[PDB]
Amino acid sequence: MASRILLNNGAKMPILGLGTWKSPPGQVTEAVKVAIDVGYRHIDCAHVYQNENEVGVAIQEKLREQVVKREELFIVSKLWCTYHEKGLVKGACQKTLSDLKLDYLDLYLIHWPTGFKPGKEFFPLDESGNVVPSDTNILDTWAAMEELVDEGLVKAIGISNFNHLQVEMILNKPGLKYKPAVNQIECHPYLTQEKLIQYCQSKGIVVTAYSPLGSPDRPWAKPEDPSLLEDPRIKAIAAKHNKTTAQVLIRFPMQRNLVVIPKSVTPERIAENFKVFDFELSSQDMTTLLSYNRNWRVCALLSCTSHKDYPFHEEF
Ligand SMILES: NC(=O)c1ccc[n+]([C@@H]2O[C@H](COP(=O)([O-])OP(=O)(O)OC[C@H]3O[C@@H](n4cnc5c(N)ncnc54)[C@H](OP(=O)(O)O)[C@@H]3O)[C@@H](O)[C@H]2O)c1
Ligand SMILES: Cc1c(S(=O)(=O)c2ccc(=O)[nH]n2)oc2ccc(Cl)cc12
Repeated sequence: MASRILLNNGAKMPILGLGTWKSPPGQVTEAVKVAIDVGYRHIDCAHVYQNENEVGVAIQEKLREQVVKREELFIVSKLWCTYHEKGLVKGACQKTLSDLKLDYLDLYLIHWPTGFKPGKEFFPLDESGNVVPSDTNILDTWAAMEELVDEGLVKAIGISNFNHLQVEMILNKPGLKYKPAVNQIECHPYLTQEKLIQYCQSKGIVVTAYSPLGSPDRPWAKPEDPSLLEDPRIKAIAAKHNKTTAQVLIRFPMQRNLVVIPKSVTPERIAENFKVFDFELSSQDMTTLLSYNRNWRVCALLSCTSHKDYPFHEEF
């Protein structure tokens, strides 16, 4: 299958990228260098992951060594919730660009639809633990994102963790200048997202699946939790195809015309996870994997459930 998908901005996006959430700063530079050496051309980043400087060291070294050209990379980062105010969006982007040592991003996403009070804290809290919101709304944040396209800092803009009513809000924005190119959302056999995906795709918005392996290193994992990598039913599909379970979990979203961004800092697993272009899941396999849906989310957060734009009350 083709390795890139066409976006509504006219550019092509690698359907496999390397995730970097939780990648330790002392390990992520080698992880990204390895990833580039074994074929990855898309890296998924965010300011809030607190490791963009070290990701950028790897990107810069591989451009300097002429392993890849900048035009061949697809680098993505995200606007954190404490920077949704108009006046803060450019600087937040510029900080990410400086850390990543780039002069443009291929894609910049609103990380979450929820804006928070600006300041040093990523999750500003009131005395009872609720996140303190920003009154800026998401349409004004979108316009500020549009300005970054028109200033040359980013080639595409998009959104992340937006539910279909919030996607619709952007699409219906008065005076909309650029549609979102991507909506990046959690997606795996336990959270198959058929409704949201169909909606986005119907509107020409490409979807990126995050936590495709079920984020087994998520800080809040509990023992009683489902585990994709250990699901005997997924293992059996992998064994049938002579691939690992992870390879199946990565190939699954690819065949739904999604982009997917598995994370690893383990060199052998970085390589393993890229070796997913040499086999196909049958339709039956795909429908079987879709059948494991249980609306189970890695990424949900109680401190933000009262925010007016919290995305996961809505059915989708
Ligand atoms: N937009 C957002 O709100 C959002 C939210 C969550 C995630 N994301 C993005 O999506 C990326 C992926 O999601 P994620 O980090 O939550 O989790 P994930 O990719 O589902 O899982 C990563 C975990 O799987 C392990 N792993 C990787 N390859 C493996 C393999 N072949 N076999 C067995 N274990 C393997 C990794 O271990 P090692 O690293 O130790 O090898 C790590 O513990 C993130 O890193 C981030 O870039 C975006
Ligand atoms: C969950 C959750 C998080 S997170 O789990 O810290 C996260 C993980 C990874 C990542 O990339 N981004 N955030 O931050 C949020 C901010 C707003 C809302 Cl409404 C929900 C959340």
